[PDB]
Amino acid sequence: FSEDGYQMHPKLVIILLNQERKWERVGKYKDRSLKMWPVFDLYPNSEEHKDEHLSIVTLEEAPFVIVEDVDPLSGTCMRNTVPCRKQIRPENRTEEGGNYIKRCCKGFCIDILKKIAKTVKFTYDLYLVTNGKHGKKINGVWNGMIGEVVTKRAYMAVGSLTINEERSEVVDFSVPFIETGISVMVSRSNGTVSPSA
Amino acid sequence: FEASQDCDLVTTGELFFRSGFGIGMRKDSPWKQEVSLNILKSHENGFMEEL
Amino acid sequence: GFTWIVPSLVAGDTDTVPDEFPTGLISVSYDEWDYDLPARVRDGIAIIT
Amino acid sequence: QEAIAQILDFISVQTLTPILGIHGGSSMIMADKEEASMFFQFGPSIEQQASVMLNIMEEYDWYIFSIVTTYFPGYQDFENKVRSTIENSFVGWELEEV
Amino acid sequence: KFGTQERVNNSNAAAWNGMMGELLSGQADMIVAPLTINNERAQYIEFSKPF
Amino acid sequence: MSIYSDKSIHLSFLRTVPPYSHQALVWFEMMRLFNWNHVILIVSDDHEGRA
Repeated sequence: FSEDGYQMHPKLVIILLNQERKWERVGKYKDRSLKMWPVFDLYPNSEEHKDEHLSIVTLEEAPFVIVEDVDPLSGTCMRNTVPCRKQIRPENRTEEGGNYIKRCCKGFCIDILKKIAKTVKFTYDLYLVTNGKHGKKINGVWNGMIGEVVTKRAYMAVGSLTINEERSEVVDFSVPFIETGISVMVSRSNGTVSPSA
Repeated sequence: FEASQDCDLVTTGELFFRSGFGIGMRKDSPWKQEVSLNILKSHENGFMEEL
Repeated sequence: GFTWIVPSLVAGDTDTVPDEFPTGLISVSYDEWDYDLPARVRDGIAIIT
Repeated sequence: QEAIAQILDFISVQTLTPILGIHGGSSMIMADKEEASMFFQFGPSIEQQASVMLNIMEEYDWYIFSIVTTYFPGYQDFENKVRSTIENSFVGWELEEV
Repeated sequence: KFGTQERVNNSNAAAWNGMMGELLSGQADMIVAPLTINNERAQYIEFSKPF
Repeated sequence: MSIYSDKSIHLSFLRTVPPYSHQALVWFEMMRLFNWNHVILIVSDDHEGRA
C-alpha cells in the first residue's frame, strides 16, 4: 500500500474508445514499464495509407551508418540514434531464435533519412541486413539488402551502397548524395630532388 | 579548365553546392533510363573517364 | 489531430458511455481480470495472512 | 457509489479494525486517509494516474500538452504532481494552459 | 564543488550540488570565487557584473 | 477546523466563520500595518498548517 491507503503498485490498463461504443484496452501496464500496444492501426481520422509503410534495411559502415550499443541503464536509444533491429538469431544454430536486436543506428546516412523523412512525412521501420552485406550477384542469385528489396521485405534500402548498371536495372535508384567511388590509400615514402635553383 | 588555361587567374576555396551532370529531356522520355544506363556504362568502362 | 487523455474517474463503468465523449479518447482504467472477487479477495486474504 | 468507502473510513476511525475492499465503491479513489484511520482500498492514486498519463504521452512522444481541469477535488495537486514530473525531466516538453 | 543541479537521485533534486546549494540553504550569504555566470544559475541567484 | 475546507472529502460542508488558515489574511492584513515584507512562519505539521 501507500500512505493514502491505496495499493502501492495496483495493476492497470491503458484503454481507448474504439469505434462506436466499444472500450478496447489499447495496452497494459506492468510494474515500472509502460506497455503500449497499437490496437488501432491509425490514430488519424480514418485514412489508412497515412505514411506509407517503408520498412528500410541498412548495414553498418563508418562514418555513414554507425551501429552503436545503447546504454543498458539508460533504456532505449538516446537522442539522435534511430533504432534498427535484426532478429539476433545464431544462423549456425538450427533453432536460430530471432529476437530483433537493440542497437541504435546513427550517422550521416541516418541523418539524411531523418531530414528527408520529415519533408516526405512518411513513417518508416528500420532494420539491419543479415545475409550477403552489400548486394552481390553470386551464380544466378542476388544477395544483401537488395534481396529484401526484391523479396519486398524492404521497400527502400539505405546505406553506403554504391551504384551500378545491374542494380539500376533491377531497382530504381535515388540521385547520389556524396561524391565517392573506387580509390587507393597508401603511404607516401619520399620526395625527389632536382638541382634546378 | 580556364584556371589551367591562363594561370594569370586562380580558383580559390572549397567547391560548394555539388551537382551531377545529367541530360535534360522532356518528361516521359523512354530513353532517359537507357541513357542513364549508357552513361553509367561510360563510367563503368572508363569512357567518361577517358574523355 | 487534437487528442484527449483522461484519468480513471471519467470512464466510470465500461458498459455506459454517452457518445458525447469524442472517439479516440484515451483513458486509463483498472484491469478486467483485477476487477473480480476471485483475485481481489484472493489477494486481500493473502495480504491478511 | 463513491460514498460507501468514506463511511467505511469513518468506521475504521470508530473501531480500529482493518478493513479493505476489492471492488466497486470501496475501490474508488478517496480523501487522503487520516493517519489514525486504518484502511485499504483498491483505488489508483491521482498522482499515479497522472504519471501514467505522462508515460502514455511519452510513449507516443506527445511533448506538447495542456490541462483542462475543474474545481473538482485533487485539481491543485494534479498540477503540482505534474509540475514535479514534467519539471524533473531534461526534455523540453511544453505545458500550454491550465 | 562549484554547483550543479542533479535531477533524479531518489526524489527530484535541486541545484544544491556543491558550493551553490550551500548558498541556497542560507549558510552562505555571498559566493566569492571564480564562479561562472550562466543561464542555469542566473535563474536562481543574482550575479554581479563579471569580474 | 481547517480539514473541512477541502470540498473533495467533505462536499456538503459549510460554516459560519473562517478557519484558522483564513486567519492568515489578518496576519497578511497585519502585514499592511508593519510595512514589512520579510517575516518568518512557524507551523506545526498537520493538514491545518500546510493549508
